Formats: sequence, structure tokens, C-alpha cells
Amino acid sequence: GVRTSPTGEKVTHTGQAYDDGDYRRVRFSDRQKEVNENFAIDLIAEQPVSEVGSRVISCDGGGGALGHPRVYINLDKETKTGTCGYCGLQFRQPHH
Amino acid sequence: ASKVKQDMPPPGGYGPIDYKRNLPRRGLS
Amino acid sequence: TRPTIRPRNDVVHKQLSAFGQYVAEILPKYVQQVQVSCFNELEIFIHPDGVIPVLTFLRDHTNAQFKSLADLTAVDVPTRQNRFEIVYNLLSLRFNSRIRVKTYTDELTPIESSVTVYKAANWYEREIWDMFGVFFANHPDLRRILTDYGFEGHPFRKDFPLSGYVELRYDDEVKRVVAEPVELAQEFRKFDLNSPWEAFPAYRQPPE
Amino acid sequence: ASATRVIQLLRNWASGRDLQAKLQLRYQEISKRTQPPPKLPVGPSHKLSNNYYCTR
Amino acid sequence: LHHALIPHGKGGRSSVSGIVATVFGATGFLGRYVVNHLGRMGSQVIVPYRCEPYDTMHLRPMGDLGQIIFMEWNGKDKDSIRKVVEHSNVVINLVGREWETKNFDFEDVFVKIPHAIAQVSKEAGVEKLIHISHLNADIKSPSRYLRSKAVGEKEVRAAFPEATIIKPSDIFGREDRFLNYFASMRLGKETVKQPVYIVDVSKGIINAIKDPDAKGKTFAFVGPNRYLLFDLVQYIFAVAYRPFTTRDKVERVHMSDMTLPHLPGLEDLGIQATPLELKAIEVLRRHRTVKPAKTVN
Amino acid sequence: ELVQVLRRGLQQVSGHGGLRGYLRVLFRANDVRVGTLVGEDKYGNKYYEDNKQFFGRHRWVIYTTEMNGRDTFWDVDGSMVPPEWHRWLHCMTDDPPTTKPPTARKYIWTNHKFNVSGTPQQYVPYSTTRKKIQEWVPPSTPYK
Amino acid sequence: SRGEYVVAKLDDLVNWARRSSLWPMTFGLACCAVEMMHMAAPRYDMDRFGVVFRASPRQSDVMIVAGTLTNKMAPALRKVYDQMPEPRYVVSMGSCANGGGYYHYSYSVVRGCDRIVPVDIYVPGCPPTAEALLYGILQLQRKIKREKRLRIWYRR
Amino acid sequence: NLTLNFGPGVLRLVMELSGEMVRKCDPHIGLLHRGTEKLIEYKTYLQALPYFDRLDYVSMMCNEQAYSLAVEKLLNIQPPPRAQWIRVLFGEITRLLNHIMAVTTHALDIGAMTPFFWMFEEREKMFEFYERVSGARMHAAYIRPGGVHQDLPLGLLDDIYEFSKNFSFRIDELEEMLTNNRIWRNRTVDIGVVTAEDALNYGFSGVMLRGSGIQWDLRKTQPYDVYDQVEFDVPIGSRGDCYDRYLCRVEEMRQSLRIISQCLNKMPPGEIKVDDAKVSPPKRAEMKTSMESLIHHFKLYTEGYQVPPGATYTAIEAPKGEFGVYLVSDGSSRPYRCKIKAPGFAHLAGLDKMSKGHMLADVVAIIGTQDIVFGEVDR
Amino acid sequence: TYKFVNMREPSMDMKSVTDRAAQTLLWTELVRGLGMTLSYLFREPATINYPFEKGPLSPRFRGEHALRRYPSGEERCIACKLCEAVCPAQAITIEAEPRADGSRRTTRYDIDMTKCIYCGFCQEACPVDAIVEGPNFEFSTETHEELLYNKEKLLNNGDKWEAEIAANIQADYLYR
Amino acid sequence: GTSVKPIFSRDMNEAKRRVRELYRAWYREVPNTVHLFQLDISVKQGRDKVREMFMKNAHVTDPRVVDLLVIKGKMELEETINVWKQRTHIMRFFHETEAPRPTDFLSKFYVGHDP
Amino acid sequence: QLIAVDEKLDITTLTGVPEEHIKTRKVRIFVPARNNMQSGVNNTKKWKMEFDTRERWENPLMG
Ligand SMILES: CCCCCCCCCCCCCCCCC[C@@H](O)O[C@H](CO[C@H](O)CCCCCCCCCCCCCCC)COP(=O)(O)OCC[N+](C)(C)C
Ligand SMILES: NC(=O)C1=CN([C@@H]2O[C@H](COP(=O)(O)OP(=O)(O)OC[C@H]3O[C@@H](n4cnc5c(N)ncnc54)[C@H](OP(=O)(O)O)[C@@H]3O)[C@@H](O)[C@H]2O)C=CC1
Ligand code: SF4
Ligand code: SF4
Ligand code: SF4
Ligand SMILES: [Zn+2]
Repeated sequence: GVRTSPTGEKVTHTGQAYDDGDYRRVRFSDRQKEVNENFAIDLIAEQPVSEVGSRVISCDGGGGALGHPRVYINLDKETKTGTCGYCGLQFRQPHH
Repeated sequence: ASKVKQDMPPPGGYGPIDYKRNLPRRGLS
Repeated sequence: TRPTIRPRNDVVHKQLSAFGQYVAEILPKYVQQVQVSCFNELEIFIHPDGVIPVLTFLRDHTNAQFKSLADLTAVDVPTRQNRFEIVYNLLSLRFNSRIRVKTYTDELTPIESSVTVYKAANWYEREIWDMFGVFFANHPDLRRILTDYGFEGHPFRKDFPLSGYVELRYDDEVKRVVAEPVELAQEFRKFDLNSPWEAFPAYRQPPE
Repeated sequence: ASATRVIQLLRNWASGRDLQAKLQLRYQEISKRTQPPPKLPVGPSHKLSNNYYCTR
Repeated sequence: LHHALIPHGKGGRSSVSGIVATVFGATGFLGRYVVNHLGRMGSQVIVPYRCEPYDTMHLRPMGDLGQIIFMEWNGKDKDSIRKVVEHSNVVINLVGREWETKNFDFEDVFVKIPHAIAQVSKEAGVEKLIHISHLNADIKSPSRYLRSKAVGEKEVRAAFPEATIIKPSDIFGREDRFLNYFASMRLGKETVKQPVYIVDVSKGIINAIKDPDAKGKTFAFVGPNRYLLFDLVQYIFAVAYRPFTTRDKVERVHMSDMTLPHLPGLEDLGIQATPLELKAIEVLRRHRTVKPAKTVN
Repeated sequence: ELVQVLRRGLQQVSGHGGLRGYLRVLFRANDVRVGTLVGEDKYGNKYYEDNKQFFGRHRWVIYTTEMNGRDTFWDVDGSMVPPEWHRWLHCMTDDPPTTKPPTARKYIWTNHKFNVSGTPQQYVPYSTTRKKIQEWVPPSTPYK
Repeated sequence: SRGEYVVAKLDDLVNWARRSSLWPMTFGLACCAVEMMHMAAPRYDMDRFGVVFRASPRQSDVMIVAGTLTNKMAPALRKVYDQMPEPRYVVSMGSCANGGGYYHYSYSVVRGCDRIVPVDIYVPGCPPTAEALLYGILQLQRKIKREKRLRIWYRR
Repeated sequence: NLTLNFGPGVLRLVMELSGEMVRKCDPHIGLLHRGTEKLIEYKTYLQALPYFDRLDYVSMMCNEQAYSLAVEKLLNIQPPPRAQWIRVLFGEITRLLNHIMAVTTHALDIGAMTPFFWMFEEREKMFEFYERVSGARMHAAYIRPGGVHQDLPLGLLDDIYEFSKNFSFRIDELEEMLTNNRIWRNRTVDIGVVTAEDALNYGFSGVMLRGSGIQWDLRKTQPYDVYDQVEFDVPIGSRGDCYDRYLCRVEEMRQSLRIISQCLNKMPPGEIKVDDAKVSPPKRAEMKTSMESLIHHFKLYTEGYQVPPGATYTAIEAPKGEFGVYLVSDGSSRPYRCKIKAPGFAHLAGLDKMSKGHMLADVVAIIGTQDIVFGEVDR
Repeated sequence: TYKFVNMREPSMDMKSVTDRAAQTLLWTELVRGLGMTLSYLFREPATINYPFEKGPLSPRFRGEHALRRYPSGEERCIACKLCEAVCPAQAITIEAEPRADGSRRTTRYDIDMTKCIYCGFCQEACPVDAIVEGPNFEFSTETHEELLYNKEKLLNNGDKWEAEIAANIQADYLYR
Repeated sequence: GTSVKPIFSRDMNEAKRRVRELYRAWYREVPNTVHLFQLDISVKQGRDKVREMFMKNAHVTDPRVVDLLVIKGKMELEETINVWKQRTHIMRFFHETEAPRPTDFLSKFYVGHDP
Repeated sequence: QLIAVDEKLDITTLTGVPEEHIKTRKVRIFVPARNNMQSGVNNTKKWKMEFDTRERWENPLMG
């Protein structure tokens, strides 16, 4: 989800953009500014929350040895969902 | 179930490999 | 001692210990210490005045005949009063053996040149002089061998900085290569890697 | 190698040996670029007991 | 001062000097020295070019990575001028041709292009403008060169009141058209010349950029000694060890250099002018295969 | 013998669609070998194989005459091959992307791009982090 | 008009001739020179492109810097570059020549050959493969094709 | 008696000649001095390994092996058997690469220049072997102080066998072009003659010894890895000149083929690095499933393993002679001192005495027969 | 065991001397070398037709670097700085902070390709397969600046080459 | 006390004599260096630079340091005479490209934080 | 055979260090303090010499 600066530059996923008074913008004249269009935060925000009938779930990111280190997530808190510290996937117990 | 599989020589080994110098004498006195 | 541990050889250990005691007995004027390491390497620590005698002995004695000079180099240890240690590695083909001879010096004490014992020493000594600033007396021609012409300092010293003091570029005003004080667009990143919790109890020093 | 019989004889006679027997260009006798997966055994320290690190 | 433009470092290649300079005519004689001086202290240089980039290749090693930016332009268009000077805080005009071309006569080169540069720079908020004219530029000159130089100087002053005007005499250097031109001939006694070294002019431009009080001033960059033409050419031929450009150059070289004592010079910018006797060998050694000319003070 | 070689030469002339295609391929790729077509690229590249040729010459690509925006009738380069055919063409695999295609991801480029150096589309480096130190802003009203 | 047409055609002819016979002199400083030699080996055969093997410095068109440039070596490289007749092109091959590489933070290494000479093509890799260097050479050919010396002269 | 400065792999040579004869020849080096030994002190042992690839860049895995052996000796561990067999196999392949380069470059400098292409095709095939095992064609970084980085791919041994069974004919074509040629013999026979005692005193090693009749080879007198389990012959010269050294190098190529055949037939199964996760990194699956494996991976790739304090001098029979390392450890994860011993250093130092009373055109032959690469000489 | 390379003494029999004289006067071995070159002229050359034909490579090949992501599109990098710590050339520069959703992510990930030695230590140090060395090797550049990669360039390289990268990793991960 | 091994000189006078010999040799060589390298400096300023480089070390009161300095200066002279240096090495003694650095307290205050 | 000189040792002129990196710097000699995040004391055994911190600035390209 890319945005645009008030000047006209694209804003990166890190939020970078030269301000109006910055001379460094001159590096982009007659050229382009390399920006990745796929924002990881928005892409991980679209994944559905998985439902599991257990208090503790395990996540390795999918693909077994091709994922991340296997971690265990506690789902006792009903206020929020459990989130993997590597992948960003979310888990919850079936409330109601 | 599955057994070990890695790069190994074939059973019976490989065929002899030539290494000696071979410069034949064409032949005329 | 299962398959991951390096096997040890007691026969070679005993033989090297015996030859070390033999050498020490023959030359007590110069030998200060003899050591055999656990991987069977014999080193002899000598006084600087005995560089030419000891080496000559080890080259010419019928029971040594260390005819090959494998390597000659120096090590810089700033914490010692005598800064530099000089290491000679010798190979004997008759007895299929190796030996190491160590001596020491500082920035102002000359070391005798061993080119008369081993011709191979010549360039090695030049390299030492180039990299550590150790002067060798009676060297046939001592001068720089690795550094640039007119280079100041000795870069293998510990207090010499990694990137030096000057860098080179081409200048179009004077139409030549010029040297300027060094400026790095990215400074070298110094890492603190040593952990607390000592690794090897066998090398622990007394708490003094 | 797709060389004619006359050319093969000429190159063999000029070289002084049989060249078709030992060609320096590679053909279908090399291994395939897709291979089955390996299994890759484990080492001797992969025991579940009698395997204290202080002994190795 | 816009924090990204605050000076940092020790004034070296990878330092930041706080100077963003657009140098028109950087591909010529004076331009290479100006760009080298700017880039050796870590300034950001924008080079407008109309020639082949191959002819600009010699300016690449003059700065650190990213510090030299080449952009295309043409003097007849104001949009290219605008996009070239948009982000600079100092603009230098070194544009000039010593002859007349079918697409650019003296009027376009010395009047219209400098006027457009000054107007666009003033519109874009450029803080400093430096313009080069000739020492002997006057309105009533018999030559169109100096006449157009004077008209362009007036129009640059009109467009940019805070512009710094630098007027120099014949410049002698390694790639000049004074000494090399006089050595390629292989009248006098009444023409007096006052030549100035190229490095002196480059340092003068740099110090004018750095001087805060040289805003609306006009400078005259001249050498230490005044020579008669005959003895100067005799000295040039002697240094080369050898026995002793259509119409405008002849008339400009036969005319005497004016004297303007009321104008500040190189010494007001903290520069000691280098005499020709120290650099004549450097310039003329390539023309080969001590008895310096008489001077009038 | 000689006659069989000449017959193969004329069959090469015929297998490129006649003299027009023969001259076209001869002047574009400096080669007139005929191989079996393995696959068609979405950008126009054609892929051929001939397992009777020796290793290294048994697979080749005839480039398209027009990629994303430029005429590539004469100006072709190795970076015009998309990654799947790039894997097949460098013999990192034995299987072309026709018999087994790559796994589909929504973040994979749907349009491949070649090397855009020396072009207004070239990459320009820049810092991606925010400003570290914030300056103090004076009040807009006078003190006296 | 015809005036621009003729200069365009002549410029195209001169560019074709210049890029169809590129004679390089190779500064074989370090291990990148091995891949340079592998590019001349029969598999790649640079000679088939019109690129002769080991041209003389007085008749060379492109300088290939292949290896680490030390401070002791830089004056010689500048001297050899200054000797070459125009047009001349420089190709930087390998990390050491490109920016210093593995020896970037060394007291005796020039941090990239572009401090000494202007560079036309940068070939990445430690070392670049012979195929990557061939790609760089073909890129230099396309760059030479892009240039326009007679059209600029006519317009100026 | 004039002076000539033959300057700019890259070498400067200052010589005094009287007529055609060479009276004095002083090499000036340092044009490729990169400060490798000082740079190594700022790296962990693993981080320092890839510099040995660039030391003698015609024989990469041999320098890798020498450094790995030194670190292994300091660590008091040993590689698994399969790793040792792989190491010796690739060391002999590397010897083949180096000898091809040396002989064909010698011939090209003399003026032959056809065998260069003929054998660089084979060199390209062995580069393919390097790339298939490590992903890189020359700067491989494959041999580590715990064994090797990765196991061989499933079809590599078959292709190595296929290559090695046709290489003897390529050597035979080389010999047909060079061995009995009267011009080559006149360029090489009785040129650069060195006696056995002078060679010993001047620090020569390898062929520079064996050409003079000295029966010495480090793989036979001080074997490392599995060398004592393979049989081969050591070629020995008789006149100590360039021609005998060329013959010796060709014969060592043949003996390398012999050793490679043996290595192919006796390759054993098992793991390829030491089963000691405090030295060799765990497998990726173990790293991603086990706590100890993750900790040891993290620590090995950030801090590195500590080496017990001590100093070793470890030497191997590299294709150019005795290649050695004096490695000093202070107990941390970074080496305190690393001195590299390169045989070309002593050989180039002896060039002056080897070229006494010869023509100017003979100095090129002596340089070629010394087998000099300046990456290892300058470091 | 040792062998003598040159230790043969020529026969003194009239026949041997006459054969050697015939060799000297008629140049027989030179003719033999000429025949070798002639035979080599008539065999097929080893040249491939670049760029229409390519050199064979392996799935292990180290080329241009890339940053990968999970199938959900979330990036794999979690800013552990292991690749930066292990890099022998100090070619990686990393800066990180908590993201707007509290995720551990990088704000700066730079690789200087003119310092990199392409050893592949970073991809073997990575615990989540984030940084990889891809298969591309044809990325020569006309300026030094375009070889200084920032995070956007590396993410774009990953999105460009993911298909081949995933196939190669699938082919080779059982050896890692 | 503090007995030390000599390098070349037993006391200060022998070291001074060696210094004078080295200075004589450099002074004799300067015009040849100026002519042979085709330098743009005069013989006068070359000899002035030689004198300045000698006076830089005029505070040394230790004979071992003095004759080590003399050994280094002889090495430099041998490098210059044999034309092992290039013009760039000779010209590096003059720093003609380095910008002047003010020793004034105010100027160093203005430029940065370096004392 | 022995000079028997009596003077303080000074090798400043032999080390090749530029003049302003001798009399302008200030070195610190200290035993480094234990990292408070950990309990191990093995890094508090030896003496360290370290120089005074100087200016660090931001590269205009790449930061
Ligand atoms: C008799 C009088 C002579 C006077 C002097 C004239 C000298 C001789 C003239 C003959 C020169 C021949 C030139 C023709 C060569 C063109 C080759 C053509 O095929 O190239 C193509 C087209 O290239 C250019 O676009 C063609 C421009 C060449 C000039 C066009 C017409 C100029 C003729 C005008 C002559 C008038 C001369 C007046 C002054 C004397 C693309 O090839 P290229 O891109 O490279 O390679 C890509 C590599 N691939 C194919 C393997 C992938
Ligand atoms: N004798 C002297 O040298 C002194 C110089 N003068 C003035 O000093 C200035 C610079 O001097 P100098 O360096 O010697 O002159 P040069 O001829 O060496 O270069 C002048 C610059 O202006 C550019 N230029 C010329 N014409 C045009 C045009 N029509 N459109 C765009 N750019 C153009 C040139 O670029 P390109 O090559 O691409 O055309 C060139 O880069 C000039 O204005 C000159 O008048 C002041 C006193 C005398
Ligand atoms: S760039 Fe890499 S491969 Fe080339 S010489 Fe330097 S270290 Fe070796
Ligand atoms: S490949 Fe090696 S040098 Fe390059 S970034 Fe990765 S670890 Fe660093
Ligand atoms: S790329 Fe991998 S190793 Fe590097 S910081 Fe990110 S997760 Fe860690
Ligand atoms: Zn997860």
C-alpha cells in the first residue's frame, strides 16, 4: 500500500521521503526512485485468523525445514490473538 | 522406512582409468 | 577418545623431548627454554646473541641436519618489554623432522642476519624489516620489499591502524596520483565478540 | 560426434590415434540435471544415551 | 541552513561542505578545474552537458560516490535550466564560445543564455550566482565578443542583483588558448598583456563562493606582471627551445588589457597571483623535442 | 558422404520457413541449426533443444524482436530471459516450465524486466531511514 | 533535411566499425585475470566477436582492470591509461577493482579503480564468471552503439 | 653494461645486462600486496578462511585445506573419513588445474599458445566440478576447519569419473606438441640449472627440489588426511633444469589422475563435518527444531568458536611447493597472528641466482618454470 | 616409490644414430606436431553461441542477492543481524525498529556489491531463509552507484526471481 | 646504567657525523632529482625541503634513534637515485593538493570539533 | 660494546605517525567494566588502551 509525498515522491514501507527543502531529491531527476510496491504489513494484515481447539499451538511458518524455527504460542488470553514472532500469523481459541 | 542415500561409487567400482604416457612410434627407419 | 577427537602420538612426543634436552645440553650458553606442544611440535627459546651459533649447529650437526629454512617471521606483542619475537621454522629431510627457534628484540636492538646460514633468509628479513621495523645487522641489502615507495610506518605492528593514514587518488589539476589523509565513507565496524565465561580451564592464569 | 567417415579417418591418421574413442566434447553420457532427493546420514554423536559431551 | 547542508568532516573527499553547485560550461577549460576544486572538499556538483557523455567522462573521478550528477540541457530551453538548478544553492556560469557558430552567435552565448540562467536561478531561489565576463568588456568595443560580454554582464546584473561578476584576462594554463595558441604559430611592441593563472581563477571562484561579503561585487582577476606582446611571445618561444580564430581573436589579442584599479582582485579573496615564469615550463614542455621577458609596471 | 551433408544443409534451409527465415535467423543469431521447439515465452522468446548436440549447445533461445518497450531485433542480451526459462536454459533443471510450472505467488512479478542500466529506469541508491535528531522550532510570536 | 540524415548514417557506420572491432588490453592484476583468460578459451571465444586476445597498449581500444589495484600499482595504471589513443574505454571487473572488495579496509589498497581512471562498465562478482564478463563486453558494445558524435557536432 | 626496467601477473624487474647476457636481475614486488595478514586479525577463523582462496588463486582448495588443517590441529579435533577423502579428491583435481595452468602459460610465454586453449577447455570442465560442489567456479570456500561445507550432489562422482577417463589423451596431445620438439628443448634444456644443495639452502620446495634429484614430497614423508591410503609415484629429475621440471609436472598430472581414480573407488559413506556442534554448525532442520542447535548456530555464526591458545606451523604439498601457515591463537575466536608461507616467495628470491650467465630470453623461461603467482608472493 | 622422468641413454648402434640423423635432417617430429594441429583443425570446436546458448550451472550457484518473503507476502527477515555479523567483507548494513504492528522488521538493509565477495555466508547464517544468493549473474552496470543496493532493490530482486529461487532451494535444501 | 647494544654509533658525535654525511649526499643529489624527474620545482626549494625534513627530527637525543633515522634516510636516497620512485612519490613531499589548515583557535572552532 | 646511555625512551620519530595524531590525542588506560547484562567476569581481566572519540558524520549517499 504505497502512498505519495506532498511533493510527489512515493513513500516507502519504511516511511522514507525527502522533504521539500532537501537537495538530495536531485539524484532522482531524469531517473526514478526504486520503491517496492508490496507492503508486508498490509499483506500480513489480510491473512485470516486461524481457529484451533487447543490452549497451545505450534508454528513453523509452513514448509517444514523451509520455514522458520518452530515456536509455541499460548492462547489463554481472550482479549487478543496469539501472533507468531517470525511469521506474523495469528491464532485464537474458538470464542463463543 | 527410507534408507541412507548419498553420492557413492557404483557396486563393483568404476572402470580402469588410463594414465600412462602413450606416444606411439609411427614407424620408418 | 571417540572419532571426533584428534589422536595423539606418544613416540614422536618422546623423541622430540629427547632431542630438545640434547640440544639444550649441547648449547647451554644460549638456550633458555625448550618446549614440546601436545600436537608434537618442538620449540627452543634462545637468547638473541645465539641466533648465528644455534642455527649453524642445527644446520651442520650430523645428528640434526636441519638443512631447510621453511619460514622466518615476527610477532608483535606490545605488552612485553621486548616487543617483537622472531620465529625460525626449520625442516630436516634426513630425519624427517621440524623444529622452531624463537628469540626476541625491541624497536632499537639489532638482530644478526642469518643469510650466511640460510640464503632463504634474505627476503624474509627484508619482509620483517618492512612490516615490523626490526633492523638486521650485516644484511647484504636491507630495504622495503612489500610496501609502496616512501611508505611511512610498519603496518604489521599492533598500534598501526588497519586502514593506515593516507589514501591515493588521481588529481587532474596537478595531473598525477596524490596521497591525502584517509577519509572513509563508511567506517569499519568494530565488533566486541569475546564472551565472558572463559572457555578453557586448563589455561587459567593465577588471579595474582 | 557427427563427423563423416572420411573426416574421421583423416583426423585419426593426422593425430596418430583413434579420436572417436575419447572425445573431449560431452554428450548424453553425463548425469541428468534433475536428481532424486538425498537422505544424508547422521554422525556418530547422534545417540540418545551414553553421549555426554564431556567424553567427546 | 537545512541540516542536510551543514558542513561535516575534515574538508576531504568524503566530507560534506554544504555546497550544492550547478556549473554551466563545466566541460571546458576552466570548468574542469572548478569542478575538481568543488569536488575535492566534498560538495555536490550538478554538471549540465550538451555534448557526448564521453566528453564528460574525465569529470567522473573528481568526486566521491554520488557527488557528481550529470544532466542533459540545452541553452534555448528554460525548462532544462530550471530542472538543472532546482536544488542548488550556488550557480556558476562558465558558458562561452570563442568563435561564432551557425546555431549560436555571440549574442546567444554571452547575453541570452546568461540572462536565462540568471532569471531561472532567481525564480528557483538560488542563493548565489557567479558569472564570468572579460576584463576588457566594454560597450564600445570594436569586437563583438567584448561588446556582447558587456551587454550580458549588464543583463545578468539586472536579473540577479546579488550576482558576483568575475572578470579575468587571458588565462594561461595547461589546456589554454593563450600559450598553446602562441606556440602553434610555427605584430607587437605596442600591446600589453596581463595574463592570469588558471588555478588562481579557480581558487578565486571558490573563495567568492565561500566569501559572504562578495555578493553584489565585481572582481577582476589579473596576473602580477604586465608584459609587452613582443617580449611575451619571445619568452614563450624561448621556453619551447624553438627559433623565433578567424578575425575576432586577432583583434582581441592585438588590443591592450585594460587597467581597473578600483575593482577588487585576487588579493581581496586571499590569493597570491602566480607569475607566468613558474608555469610556463609546465604548459610549454610538450612543445619541445631563465631569460624572462621584460615587464612594465 | 558429401551428398548427405548437402542434403542436411538444404533441409536446414527448408526448416526455417524458406530463404527469408533462413537469412533472418542467420543474421540475428549467427546460427542456422534446426531444433525441436520446447516452449513459447510470454514475451515472444522461443526455446529449442537438440539432444544430439554436445552439452552446452543442446539448448538455446531465439529472442523476441520486441520486448517491453524497445526494439530487440538486433539488440538482445541474456537478461531478457524470464526466471523459469532461465532455470531451464542454464541446465539447473531438466524440466522446462511447460511440463512443470513455477509455484504461483501474488507477489511475483507478472512482467519480467531486463537490465535497465544506462536508462531513465535505472536504480538510484538512497537512504531508507528517517532523520535521527529533531531540531527545536522557535515560537512564531515575538518576546517583546 | 539531408544534412542530419547523412550525419546520422555516418555516425551509425562509425559506431558499427568501432564496436565490431574492440581491441582490449587486459591489466591482469589478480584472480579475475583467470576468468578473463577463460573468456578467451574455446568455450566462449571472445575472438569470434571481433575482440582480439591481448592487444598492444598502443593500439588498444578498451582497458580491462581485472584484479586488486594497490597503491604501489596505481601510478603505472594511470600511465598506461594516459598512453592509449582515443576513443578509449575502461571496464572494471571484480569487487576489488569496483570498490576495493575484500581488501576495502586495507592500508595499501585503492578503494576502487574509479579513483584513478573513469570507468564505463562495472562487472560485479568475486570473480565474475567468464559469461558475466562477456555480458559486460556486449553491454559496452551496445553503449558504443548508443553514442552520437556526428549528430552532436552538427547540432553544435 | 646497461640497465633495463621491465615493469608493468604483474612484476617489475630491474636488470643489468652486458650485451645479451644477464649480469644482475632484481625483482621488485609489492604490486599486489593487499595486507592480508593484518586483515585476518580482524576476522573470526571462519571469516578468515576465504582469504586463503585468494592467496594462490590457481589452487584454491589446497590453500583451504592447509588453513583447515592448521585450525584443526589447534582445535584438537579431526574431520570425518568421508570429508578427508573428499578433500584429497578435490586436492588432486586442484593439482591438475594448477599444473595445466603452469605448463600452458609457460608454453604461451615461450610462444606455443595452442595447448593453452586445448587444456583450458578441460580447466572449464573442472571449474564446473567446483561450481557443482560449492556454487562458485574458483573462490569456492568449500573446505572448512571441520571438514567440508556440504556433501556431494547425487551425480557428481559419475561425471568426475567420465572426465578423468579421457584426460590422459589430452596430456598425450600436450606431450606430442611439446615434449620432443627441438625448439622447445632448445628453449628449456640446461636453462636455469640449480644444484641440490643450493636448492635446499635457498628454501626451494616441490618440483624445484625434485628436478635436482631430491627425493622429497610432503604427501609421502608427512602425510595428511587419507594420503597414506593411496599409492602413487613421485617423478624425480636428473639435470635440475627447466626441461626436467616440465617433465616432472606432466608426470605429476598423470599421478594425480591415478590418485583421483583411487579416490573415486574408495569414497566411504557417512557425515561430512565433525559431529561437534561447538565447532561445526548444525543442520538447518536441527537448527529449526532444537534449542541447543539454534543456540550453537547463533553463537558459531556471530562470535565463532574459541581456539585454545597456542602456535602451530602446518604445511602441505601444494601444487606449487610447500605451502605453510604459522597460526598463533590467544584463546579467543579471532586468530592473534597468521603468517602465510608461500613457496613462490623463495623461488622468486632465487631467481637472481638462477638467471646468472643467461640470455634475456631465458629469464622468461626461468620465471615460467618457477610457477609464480603474485597473490601468494605479496599477500 | 619414485620414477625417473629423464634417465634414458640413446643407443650407439649405427641404426640408432642414422635414425637420429634422419630426424635432425628431415624434421620428422616437427611434421608430427603439424599433423597434431591438422587433426585438431578437423574436429568440432567447443564454442557455444552466447547469448543464445548459456553455460551450465548448478542449483548451488551464487549470484545476485535477494530478500524473500513468506507465501502470505510477509517478509522473512526479522532483523537478527546474523548475516551482518558473519559477512567477511562487512558489506551488510542493517537498521531495525518495531513496526507499526509491533513486528520485528528492518528499516535499513544495505548490501554494497563492490565490497561483497559472493561467498554465500549470509544465506547459510540466516535462520529463516531471508537473504539468499540468487541465480542471476548478468547485472553489470554503467555506474558505481547502482551497485549499492538498499532494501527496496533487494525486495524487488526477490519479487523478480522468487520462482527460480524457490525451485533451486527446493532442489538443494536436503543437503543443507 | 642501562647498557644497550649499539646499532652503528657509540655516542652522539658519530651519529652527528653520519647525519652530516647523509645530508651532504642528499644536497648533492637534489639537482639531479629535479632534472631527471622533470619536476616543476626549483633546486632551491628542493634543498629547502631536504633541510626541513632534516630539521623535523632535530630534537632527538638518542644515538640509536638517530642512526635508525639515518638508515631510513639512506634507504630513501637509494630509492630516489635508482629511479625506483616515480614523479608522484617525489612530489608527495610537498602536499600541493592538501588544503591549508589554520592553527588559530577561532578557525578550528568555526570548522568543527577537532582541537 | 655497551653505550650505557641514560635517557627516557622515545620512538616517536620512527613510527611514521602523522604529527597531529601524536600530541593531540588522549589515550585512556583502564580495565573495562563488566557488561551489566551478564554475570561472567572473564572480560574484566586485562588492561585496555583506547583513543579519544572523534567526529562521525552521515554519508550523503546511502546514509
Ligand atoms: C568503395 C568506397 C568505400 C569508401 C569508405 C566506405 C567503407 C566501406 C563501406 C562498407 C561498410 C559495411 C557496413 C555494413 C555493416 C552493417 C552490419 C549489420 O548487419 O548490423 C546490423 C545493423 O547495425 C546497424 O544498425 C547498421 C548501421 C551501419 C551503417 C548503415 C548504412 C551506412 C552506409 C553509408 C556509406 C557512405 C560512406 C560515406 C563516407 C565515405 C546489426 O548488427 P549488430 O547490432 O552490430 O550485432 C548484433 C549482434 N547479434 C546480431 C549477434 C545479436
Ligand atoms: N581566455 C580565457 O580562457 C578566459 C575565459 N573567459 C570566459 O571564461 C568562460 C569559460 O572559459 P573557458 O573554459 O576557457 O571556455 P571553453 O571554450 O573551454 O568552454 C566553455 C563552455 O561553455 C560550453 N558551451 C559553449 N557554448 C555553448 C552553448 N552554445 N551551449 C551550451 N554550452 C556551451 C562548452 O561546452 P561544450 O564543449 O559541450 O560545447 C564549454 O563546456 C567563458 O564564458 C569565457 O568567455 C574570461 C576571460 C578569458
Ligand atoms: S575480485 Fe574477487 S576473484 Fe577477483 S581477484 Fe579480487 S578477490 Fe579474487
Ligand atoms: S555473499 Fe559473503 S560477502 Fe557477500 S554479503 Fe553475503 S556474507 Fe557478505
Ligand atoms: S536477512 Fe536473515 S540473517 Fe540477515 S538480519 Fe534478516 S533474518 Fe537475520
Ligand atoms: Zn510463524
